[PDB]
Amino acid sequence: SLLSADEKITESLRSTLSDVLPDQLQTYIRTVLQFSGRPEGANLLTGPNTEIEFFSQDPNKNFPNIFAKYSNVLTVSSDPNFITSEDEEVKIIWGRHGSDSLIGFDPGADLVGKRRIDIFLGDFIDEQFNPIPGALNAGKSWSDRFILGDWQKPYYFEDDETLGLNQSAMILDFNPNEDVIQLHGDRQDYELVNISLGTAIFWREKKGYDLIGVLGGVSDLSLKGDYFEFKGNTAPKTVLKTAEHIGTAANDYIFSSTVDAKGNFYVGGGTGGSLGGRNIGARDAWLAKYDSNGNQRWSRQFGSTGTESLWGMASDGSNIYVAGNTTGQLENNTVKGGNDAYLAKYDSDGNQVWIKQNGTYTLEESYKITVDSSGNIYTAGHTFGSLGGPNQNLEQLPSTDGYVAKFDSNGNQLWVAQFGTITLDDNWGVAADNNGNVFAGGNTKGSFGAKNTGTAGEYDAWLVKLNKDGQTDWVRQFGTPNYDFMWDIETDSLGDIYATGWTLGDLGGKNAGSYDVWLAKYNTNGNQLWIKQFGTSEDDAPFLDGIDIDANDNIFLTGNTNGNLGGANAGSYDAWAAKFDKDGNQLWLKQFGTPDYDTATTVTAVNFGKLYVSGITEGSLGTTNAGSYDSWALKLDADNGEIQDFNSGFLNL
Ligand SMILES: [Ca+2]
Ligand SMILES: [Ca+2]
Ligand SMILES: [Ca+2]
Ligand SMILES: [Ca+2]
Ligand SMILES: [Ca+2]
Ligand SMILES: [Ca+2]
Ligand SMILES: [Ca+2]
Ligand SMILES: [Ca+2]
Ligand SMILES: [Ca+2]
Ligand SMILES: [Ca+2]
Ligand SMILES: [Ca+2]
Ligand SMILES: [Ca+2]
Ligand SMILES: [Cl-]
Ligand SMILES: [Mg+2]
Ligand SMILES: [Mg+2]
Ligand SMILES: [Mg+2]
Repeated sequence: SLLSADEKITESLRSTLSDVLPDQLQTYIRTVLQFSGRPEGANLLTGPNTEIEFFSQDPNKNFPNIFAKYSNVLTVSSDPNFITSEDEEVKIIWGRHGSDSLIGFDPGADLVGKRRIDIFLGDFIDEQFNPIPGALNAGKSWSDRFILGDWQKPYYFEDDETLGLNQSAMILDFNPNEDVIQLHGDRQDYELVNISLGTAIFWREKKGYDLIGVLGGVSDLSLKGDYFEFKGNTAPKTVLKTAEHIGTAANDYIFSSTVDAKGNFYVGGGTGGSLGGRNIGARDAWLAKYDSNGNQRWSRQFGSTGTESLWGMASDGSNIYVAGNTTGQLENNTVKGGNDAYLAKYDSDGNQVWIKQNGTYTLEESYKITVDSSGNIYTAGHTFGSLGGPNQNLEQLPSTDGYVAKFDSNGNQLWVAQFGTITLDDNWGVAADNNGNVFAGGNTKGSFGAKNTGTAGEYDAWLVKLNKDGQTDWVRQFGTPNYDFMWDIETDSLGDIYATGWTLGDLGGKNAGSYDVWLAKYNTNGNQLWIKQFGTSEDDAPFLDGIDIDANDNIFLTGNTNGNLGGANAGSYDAWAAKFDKDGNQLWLKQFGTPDYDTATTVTAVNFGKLYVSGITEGSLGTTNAGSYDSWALKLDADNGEIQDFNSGFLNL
């Protein structure tokens, strides 16, 4: 019975949120909500006001650690929630800028009897809480999609004789004029109820009710509004049966790929399921090997009871080096505090050779890896601590510096370099040349290699060249007064460095609309050679492992678009890929996907062989979707981007 729903919902949410969230974080979040135009959630956090320990060296009090533990804070890009993991009862999922596809509940995880509240902020952008008059993006917002169910099941659904208050979403900034709430089934499956907090969305069990989500600060909605998207009960019809499909009932992601000297193709990423092995807990890292004819040779899965992913992989020709982050303690390792980075080595037969976990007392992220021609390995990432040297911002607001770490083939650390500004510097790229140097790239809110022309700390792209000993040879910075965002970098055979990303401004040319793609080239002496910019009127961007360069110095880019970039858009975002020559001429541009959300995440070219583009989807790409996100790999003709079947006349003279 919906009688006294208002009181029961408030008491249940308040009880769970105030039990789970540390008082430090409750204090911080109350201040955020009060500063914004959506204060409804603040009364649900009843812990005492507590000093926020922004710079504590105790990993249990360090506030970046605490905030990261209970949050998925995404990027300025239009993001899928590429970091979601079932490792806490309560999560704050924060999209920031861009048209974000926000999910927090894994329908394939065993969550029976578990308290689960996901607090969603679709935008709540930096400009709102760092108010600077005239900031280019002040007052801007985007269409965010809040995923509260899909074709398979409603999310947060306990299906018992209670009101189902133990699991629920709580969306705090839903704007019915722009955002979308995605739901399982059809409108007859739901009843909306006006409550003090706003709106309660109940699933009708036809004998009872179950709370799916609360919408703070919005009332008098209609289930007939176009801001609700209903997904039915049947899996999407399959397209692109030429693709290799990888998926479980849980969220499965390919985030990276590589090839070895024999032409075997590797992919890897994170999974909430049992993909390469039995799930250890929450998200695990995984990888898999295919021969050049498309037959899978093996799959492996590793990690901890906490959360980890493979974010990057690279080969020395035979072995497969993999890098990422963990919230736990990996095998034969010790935790440094909070989240750490790791590097691991797999041999060609799938044997895990070693794992090296490292970091500081506070938050590390690591998304990138490269292997040089001598077989040494470099990882890159960012840290709130003092990993390669003192953080630029020590205790007097905490922020990241970039780092690069160099290892030998046995995992011995040869050096670690750390660099940046007093404010945010994130790494999104690492690449060795053939002469002992290594490049790194990423984003900064500051003036690292140049004066930032943004008036409100908007991101610029940066590049650093390090020598064989980890000393900087130069720092470069480029951008517009708006946000410019780098995703990946790579070198060519001459040692020149290329970077790819997106921009909201006019970086290489006039912006066609929304996000556009760019490709920039610098020479080894730090001279900017050119920047190409291209796109549609809609949202176009590379994503994650967005560039690769083959032995002919052809450049390949990949990412997502919700426009008609390479062809007619199939629906939502699609994947795209493109090929360039070393002088920036675009050789071809292709687009592919399903009617549902798709994005490429990685591209690897085989020298004189096939091109592989891989990624993730909410649709049925390759075969029927098994649950939430599945992943895919496409084998392309590198000369024209045409898709080949993934699985594949002699004269005696
Ligand atoms: Ca975003
Ligand atoms: Ca957003
Ligand atoms: Ca929004
Ligand atoms: Ca529920
Ligand atoms: Ca795990
Ligand atoms: Ca750490
Ligand atoms: Ca910094
Ligand atoms: Ca900029
Ligand atoms: Ca565009
Ligand atoms: Ca790459
Ligand atoms: Ca699509
Ligand atoms: Ca799946
Ligand atoms: Cl970001
Ligand atoms: Mg019920
Ligand atoms: Mg098969
Ligand atoms: Mg390569």
